[PDB]
Amino acid sequence: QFNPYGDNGGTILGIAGEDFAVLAGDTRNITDYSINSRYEPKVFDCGDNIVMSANGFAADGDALVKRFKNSVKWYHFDHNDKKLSINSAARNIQHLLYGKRFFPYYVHTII
Amino acid sequence: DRGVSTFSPEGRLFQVEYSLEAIKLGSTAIGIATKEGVVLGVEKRATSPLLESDSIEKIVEIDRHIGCAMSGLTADARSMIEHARTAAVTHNLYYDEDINVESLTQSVCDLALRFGEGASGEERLMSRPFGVALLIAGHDADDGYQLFHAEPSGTFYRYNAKAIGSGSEGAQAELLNEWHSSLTLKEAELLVLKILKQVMEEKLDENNAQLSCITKQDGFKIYDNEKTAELIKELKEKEAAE
Amino acid sequence: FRNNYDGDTVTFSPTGRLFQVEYALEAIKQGSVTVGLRSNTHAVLVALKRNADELSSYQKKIIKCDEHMGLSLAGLAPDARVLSNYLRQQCNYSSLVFNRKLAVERAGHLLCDKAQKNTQSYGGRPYGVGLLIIGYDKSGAHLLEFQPSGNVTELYGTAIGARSQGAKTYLERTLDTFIKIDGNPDELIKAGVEAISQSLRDESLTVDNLSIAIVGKDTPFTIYDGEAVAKYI
Amino acid sequence: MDIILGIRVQDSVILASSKAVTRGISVLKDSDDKTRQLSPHTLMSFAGEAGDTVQFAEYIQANIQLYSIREDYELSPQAVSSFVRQELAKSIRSRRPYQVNVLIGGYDKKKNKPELYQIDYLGTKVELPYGAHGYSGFYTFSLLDHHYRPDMTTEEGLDLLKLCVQELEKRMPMDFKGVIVKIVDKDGIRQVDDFQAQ
Amino acid sequence: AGYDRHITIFSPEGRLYQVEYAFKATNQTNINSLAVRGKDCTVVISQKKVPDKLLDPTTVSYIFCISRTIGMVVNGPIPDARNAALRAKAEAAEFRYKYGYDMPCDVLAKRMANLSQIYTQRAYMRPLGVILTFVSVDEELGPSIYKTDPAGYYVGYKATATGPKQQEITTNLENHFKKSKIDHINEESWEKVVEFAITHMIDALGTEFSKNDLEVGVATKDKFFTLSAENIEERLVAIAEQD
Amino acid sequence: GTGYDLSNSVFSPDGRNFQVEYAVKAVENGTTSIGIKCNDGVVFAVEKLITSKLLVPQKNVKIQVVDRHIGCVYSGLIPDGRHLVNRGREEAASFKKLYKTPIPIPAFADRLGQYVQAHTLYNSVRPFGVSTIFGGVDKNGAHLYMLEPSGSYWGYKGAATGKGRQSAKAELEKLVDHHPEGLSAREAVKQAAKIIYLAHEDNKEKDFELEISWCSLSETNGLHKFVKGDLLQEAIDFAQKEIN
Amino acid sequence: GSRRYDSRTTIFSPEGRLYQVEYALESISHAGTAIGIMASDGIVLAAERKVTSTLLEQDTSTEKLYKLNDKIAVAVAGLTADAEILINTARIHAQNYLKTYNEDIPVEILVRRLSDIKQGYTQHGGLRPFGVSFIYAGYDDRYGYQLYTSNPSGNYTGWKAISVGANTSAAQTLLQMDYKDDMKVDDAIELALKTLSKTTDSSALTYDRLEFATIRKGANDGEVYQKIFKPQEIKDILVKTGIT
Amino acid sequence: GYDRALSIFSPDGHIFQVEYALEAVKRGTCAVGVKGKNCVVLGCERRSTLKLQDTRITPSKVSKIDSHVVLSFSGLNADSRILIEKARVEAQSHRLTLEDPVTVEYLTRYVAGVQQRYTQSGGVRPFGVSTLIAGFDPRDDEPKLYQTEPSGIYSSWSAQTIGRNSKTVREFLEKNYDRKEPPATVEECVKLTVRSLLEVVQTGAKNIEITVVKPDSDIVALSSEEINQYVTQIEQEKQEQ
Amino acid sequence: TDRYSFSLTTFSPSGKLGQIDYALTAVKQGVTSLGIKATNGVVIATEKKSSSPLAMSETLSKVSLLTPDIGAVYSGMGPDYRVLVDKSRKVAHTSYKRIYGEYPPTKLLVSEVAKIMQEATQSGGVRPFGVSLLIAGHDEFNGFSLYQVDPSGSYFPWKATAIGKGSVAAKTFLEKRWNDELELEDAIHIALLTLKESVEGEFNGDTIELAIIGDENPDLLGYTGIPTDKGPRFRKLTSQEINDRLEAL
Repeated sequence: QFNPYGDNGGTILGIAGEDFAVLAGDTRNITDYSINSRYEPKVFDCGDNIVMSANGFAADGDALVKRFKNSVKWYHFDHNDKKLSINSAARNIQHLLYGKRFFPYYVHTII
Repeated sequence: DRGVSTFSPEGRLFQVEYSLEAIKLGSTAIGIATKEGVVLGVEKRATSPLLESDSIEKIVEIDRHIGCAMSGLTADARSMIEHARTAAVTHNLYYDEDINVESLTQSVCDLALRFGEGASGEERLMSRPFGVALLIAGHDADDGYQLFHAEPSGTFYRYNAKAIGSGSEGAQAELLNEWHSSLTLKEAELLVLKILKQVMEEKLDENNAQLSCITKQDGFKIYDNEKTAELIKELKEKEAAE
Repeated sequence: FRNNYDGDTVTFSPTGRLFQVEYALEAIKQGSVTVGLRSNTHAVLVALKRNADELSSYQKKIIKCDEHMGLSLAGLAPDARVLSNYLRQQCNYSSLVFNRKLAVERAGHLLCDKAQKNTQSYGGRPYGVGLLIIGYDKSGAHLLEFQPSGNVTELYGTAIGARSQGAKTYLERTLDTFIKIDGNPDELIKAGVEAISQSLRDESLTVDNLSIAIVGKDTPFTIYDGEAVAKYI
Repeated sequence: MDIILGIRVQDSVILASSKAVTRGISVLKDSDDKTRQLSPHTLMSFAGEAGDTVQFAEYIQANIQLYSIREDYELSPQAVSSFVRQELAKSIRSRRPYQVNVLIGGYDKKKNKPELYQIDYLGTKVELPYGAHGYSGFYTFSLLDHHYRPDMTTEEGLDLLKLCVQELEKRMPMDFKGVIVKIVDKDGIRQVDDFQAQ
Repeated sequence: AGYDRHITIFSPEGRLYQVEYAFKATNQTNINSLAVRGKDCTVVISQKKVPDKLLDPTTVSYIFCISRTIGMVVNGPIPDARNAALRAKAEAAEFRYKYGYDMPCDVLAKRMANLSQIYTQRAYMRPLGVILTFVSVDEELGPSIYKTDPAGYYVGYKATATGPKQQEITTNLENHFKKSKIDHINEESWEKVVEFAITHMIDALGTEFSKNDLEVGVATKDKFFTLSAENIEERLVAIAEQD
Repeated sequence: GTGYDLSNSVFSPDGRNFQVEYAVKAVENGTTSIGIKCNDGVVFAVEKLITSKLLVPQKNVKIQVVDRHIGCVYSGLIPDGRHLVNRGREEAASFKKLYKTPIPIPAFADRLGQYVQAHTLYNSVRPFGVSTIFGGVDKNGAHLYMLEPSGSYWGYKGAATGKGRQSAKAELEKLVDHHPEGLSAREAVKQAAKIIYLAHEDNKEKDFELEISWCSLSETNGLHKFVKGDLLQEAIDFAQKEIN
Repeated sequence: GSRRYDSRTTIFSPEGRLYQVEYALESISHAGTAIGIMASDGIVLAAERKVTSTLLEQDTSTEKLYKLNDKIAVAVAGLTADAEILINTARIHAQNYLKTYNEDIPVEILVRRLSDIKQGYTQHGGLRPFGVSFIYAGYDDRYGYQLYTSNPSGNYTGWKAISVGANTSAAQTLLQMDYKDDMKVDDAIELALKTLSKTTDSSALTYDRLEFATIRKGANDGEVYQKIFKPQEIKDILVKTGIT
Repeated sequence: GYDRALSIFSPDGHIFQVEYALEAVKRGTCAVGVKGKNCVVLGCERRSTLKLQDTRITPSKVSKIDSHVVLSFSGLNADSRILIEKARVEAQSHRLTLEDPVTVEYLTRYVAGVQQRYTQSGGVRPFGVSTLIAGFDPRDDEPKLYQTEPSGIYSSWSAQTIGRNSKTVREFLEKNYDRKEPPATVEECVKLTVRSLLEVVQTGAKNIEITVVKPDSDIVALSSEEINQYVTQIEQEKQEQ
Repeated sequence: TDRYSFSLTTFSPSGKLGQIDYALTAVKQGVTSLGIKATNGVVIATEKKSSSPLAMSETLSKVSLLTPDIGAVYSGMGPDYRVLVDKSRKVAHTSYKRIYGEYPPTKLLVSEVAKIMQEATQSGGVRPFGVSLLIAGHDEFNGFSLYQVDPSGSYFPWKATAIGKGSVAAKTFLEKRWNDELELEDAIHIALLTLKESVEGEFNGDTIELAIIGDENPDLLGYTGIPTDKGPRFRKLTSQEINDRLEAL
């Protein structure tokens, strides 16, 4: 039977400082025992001074990052160019993920 | 007959204009914004002395930072308030923050055009426009204390001060002269009372008039009947002088 | 006369006219004035905003659609919201599904087809707003004029709203002067402000009254308001 | 499962129901009233699946209380039981059937007679002198088969329940934390508060 | 006191004016058509009027091949005519799929007649301004002619005619069958039957014909076909040698 | 009493649908447009009224393509024409999906035929305010069609509609008479340019822009393409030389 | 669209009445008369057929008296067709109640249901009301013998004696003159015939123009019995009172 | 289905269908309600165009919504049943989800909302009914009286009337009812109710029905004789003066 | 897209239902048809009004079999009748034969036909049927019966009746001649005599359609083998069979 999930490897890491915050991730993308790409960027600038990464199944990870980027865009349209505070982004991403509670995104996600 | 959403040769929507005439028959509502807070005031207009005047709720809370005053067919505003409240709380659930006074209004006005009798585009089921105007007043971090007027057409203008209802053109003439950029909240309190006293059919007191405001600090608050009476007493004594 | 024929949209007149569509076009004519123009490098929107009081706000006439595109309105403000918000979705669909900035010419074709449907089916009314759309895509600068009848036309410059005939006369004369303002934003805005004054007639244009939008080669669609337009007065 | 018992005497119906609610390895409550009052003279006790149990009872309660107001009248126990049966018999072939067993104990004011109905989750209704749901019946039925008489007073009926509860406290693995006992007679419904150490 | 003539509802006299005005519409194309039965064939004849020199004459046609076996001629505006054609073609194909034999001529007539009755009774559907003449050599009933109108009426015919000058063709055809004392055209070949149909058309219209003035469809055992301008020309040369 | 012209699907006592006739009035009110069928294809052309010097040249294209082999041009209410081509494109895509072959021209004609006709059957829709000229090359030759607001259509040797339909129809008739064997695609392009320039006499108050497209088996391989550059200018030059 | 032809059945007159309801009541006033009379020991239903021929069959015919239940029957005044639709939904409702509760439906509950269905066509839907008025005769163990009336406005009330259809004003005066609470069924039958006899639009009152029904409690059985009077039974009950 | 907008605006800002709905309320029989210190009393009139009815089985004009709140109406009887049923259901639904019976304010607000909905939905006319809703909030000893109308507006009254000649009886209540002191007794509260009805009703043995609601679900309907005693006394009050 | 969801038949101030009244006027213009009930059968007859001498009136059946024991004839609008015959035949299967395994009794099928005609009297966007039907039938527990069905949806049982063009004069002719002891052969004789007054043109087996509901026909069943299947009680008389009776007239 068809299995909709996969594991594309990788590892991400986030650390906050006093006035800064870093989000790291290896550029490697794999399937089983094969390397797909040695350079496939995994951490993205989403605008409003927010960086995001969704590690696990890259197909679910790209869908989510694409959906959050688009959410930021519409937040600007609907609320007169107001900045999306990082606390508001988190809550927004919670809703994005929980929307697929019964057919989940296989990602561990950091912002 | 002839269609509901139809254009006059003058280029206006019949039903919307007729609805505007229904708002003129409504009880007066007056908003004023300052840098200490926006203030709302309404005329109760009890049709019989047996009417328990405090059951006339023409001022409502949408959220701790957003209030609302009505005028016209007040029954129509029940679902409008419902949708204003929901949207405000849903925005909070979705973004862990307060909805913008601006974005809150825009959402209410989206309902305003949702009438018709046929299908082309996105489906909207409502038979007639609303027969009620709204004043929407509140505060946000971005644009401070704000006062909006939301008409059944779908448009909303931001106002420094606005009157709606029966004696609105008389009130608007007075508000034009009396408003400046550096009014204190108490000066805007007496103003609402003065302009109401003038355009009301009845002798204004704590029973046929209600006061409300909104500060950043204390949120949105409806004034109790004992507090309002003190300001009217304060007003009468200041009229006595000059 | 029209009586009996102005009925509703799905009715033709004996002469071959659609009066409901015509009455919609009339709502534009009584809306506030707004002007458009372009060279090869930039496209410029200039709208005069209309208040209801000196205690009211000058209600906004310029709406952003995508990073490279946007429009100005004249007539019913709710209807402009419906149409711009439709254009936002079509702009977004092209970005997401194809990774392609939606062409300005194709944007016009979609608004045309949307408006057309409201003029052929019973129950629905025509849109009561005219639109000026500026954009910069893969084929340079563009300006389009939208009519609620569905009629879309690409132009070098144009005007709609109250008293718009002065601006359209002036622009027709200025054709060879503005089309060659390449690589200079201000001098296309300057030409826009001089166009909008030909339709003034009544009042002096002020700091909290003028609206300006620009898009082009190295410039994303951005709107200027308040003290930011002070220099063009 | 929990203990749901019922016995019809001369002039009343007595319902005894276990006080325990257990989830996994913990007894969470020992004062659980496993009954609903459907009308002034009709009571229903219920046991079964965790959520379904109360939800169904309150759904029935509301429906009978709605009837009472609409007609300014109280339905007979027979009527009420026939309603409850139909409700269960519907759900049994639905996407997610109710998993609740019930006892209906009423007093027909029109007939001046007590009535006891046993209805299981499938919608099998049957009128009985005495009834039990779950594993309880495996002990009580034969005990009552022996000690039951149809002409007993309400006082004798309580003695007969006590003999069942003592039996179940001796031979069943679950500690069901005692019973709450309720009487349904001509004067309505009341609770025997001192059953614990009677 | 007005709207009973705009939609298909009864008037005080018990009439449906929309249906009546639809009959009027059938004569708008100003074309006459007729149909006749042979010994083992059925022929439809229709006038062909091409007023424009810019038109492609080979597309100007009011005869339709509904199936391998059924042919239909239409009096009335073409948009309605092609509406009825497509429906009939669809209905014939669907019949075959469901019932495993070809739809008989008289059944397709009934089905179309029933469909018209509906626009007669339901307000949102307008009647079609057309009269449909179905012809075939049915495998059970032999050569067959069946005709439906905007009223939802239909019946079989020994022969038929339709158009502005319908009455002149009908009484002409009746007079032939009184003298012959039989209900068909006693001839083996369909060629002579087509020749008969044109001859008795001219006689009742008083107007001569050339190859581009007419249109001829023929129904035989297991086939219905329409003649080319050249087959009609061949047929016209035969009748000229007769007189 | 009357009033048989107030609602779409209503017959008047003379058997007519007055709302459809009123639609024609919007067509006659429109810009003139033509079609010529040649010995291996079809040519399409349309007038474009230059209302202002502010109209960008070669940009407000009125001729539309269906699939890859059919071209359509219309007179009257432009937005209605577009809606009809959108339907056409869907109808063509539907055909080239069930059946592998690209949609035949007679086939495509009827598809528009039935759709337009459908808008004369109910009072809840309006008829189309366009006459449409369309055609192309298929499995057996070239085809040209013209479709009225009633849903009526026929095959044509030459077709014309709009403000200058009179002048055009007369010009075309001389071509049918004088060239019985057939006009060539190359010649029909030049000729079409003359017909538009001569049909402009009716609308001669404002200046115009010529637009020609063609579909030819041996000149475009049977695919609808526009006429640009050298051949477009050559055609204007030919029209200007026979207008003097 | 259709706006032009819409009667707007469910709206108010400037007065506050419902046009269609009022006109449906006017329709009923021309229908055959029906009468219900409640005695202490039963109920009587009687109906006048209106216009009838000699060649009309009366054997199979029961056009005005309908059995809803073992314990409830109705008299119909108005359109028979409209009435049968309502009778049939009411026959169903009774069986639903019996399936659900294992008890026969109380009379008012069935009456309220039918009155709500009638009220429906009065507030929404755009359809005409039912041109029907009902007299209900029935028994339940709550109120015993009950007699109800319901009209197109969806309104119902309870009666000791009542009439619907033609000449109700005249019939109501004659019943209000001769009714008393301690009546026996056989006295009520007599009253029913006597009333109809004076308000007939006919020359004389004959059996073939009449329909009769009683709802008694068996004076030996101890339970409720329904009786639809056969042609001969009416013929007999007519001689007893001396009308022949 | 059928969604024709029947409630629409007219040139001078009136919804004529809502307006005409009130005209049906004027036609309907009279209804009154006065609130004492510890009670609410509802009074209604019975017509007498035809008198040969059965009063036991014919629905009495005051309906019970829940065991603590009652509803009376003026207008079209058939419409009122639809409103009553809906309010009775919502009453049960509230007990189910909030675990507490409805307040009088809430139950009124719901009914008012239903009516308002019917004034801007397609294919429906507004209700030809105004209601008087009366009762006590759970665990509360303070009287509640509310009025709704076809427009969907609602408000609470010290005293109110609706229906035919409500103008005349409202006139009576405006000069008689004291806000300083309401009727302190349950007995003297009923007196004021019958008095106000006797203006419009005529000397009525029937014609007048009274229902008295006290706190904690104590609702009782008065008999013919109990009412008759008030009728016998009230008309003897005038003759002494 | 049908927006006609409102009634086209409504009440006028006088209480008339306009459209039903007008439907009855249409039936009045329609050709005369009749029904007569005998002790051992029923007979229904009408005139085949020729629309053209060229037309084949055999292909036009004014009489129809509904169930093997139930027949129908009409006056008024032919199209309306035809679709009603189709619906009635189907409803006899879907509402009765598929549930109970036998054909519906005459009163119930009539009841179902009436029901269909009622709906057109009330449903959104439709006009009533412009026909009156005469339905003759037989069922084990009711014997032979005859009902008239009107545009309103009302039905009445008749011993004998006529509808349409010359109903008034025909009803009067039947009253004079009908008794409760008539045999079937006699009922046919009367039927032909009544119809001769309505026909001005040709009166023969070809211009008259006539059917009966009588004894069971074993030769018309199509098969032998089931003793409890004895065949249809409905029979249409051939052109030849009518002419035989007209020679002794």
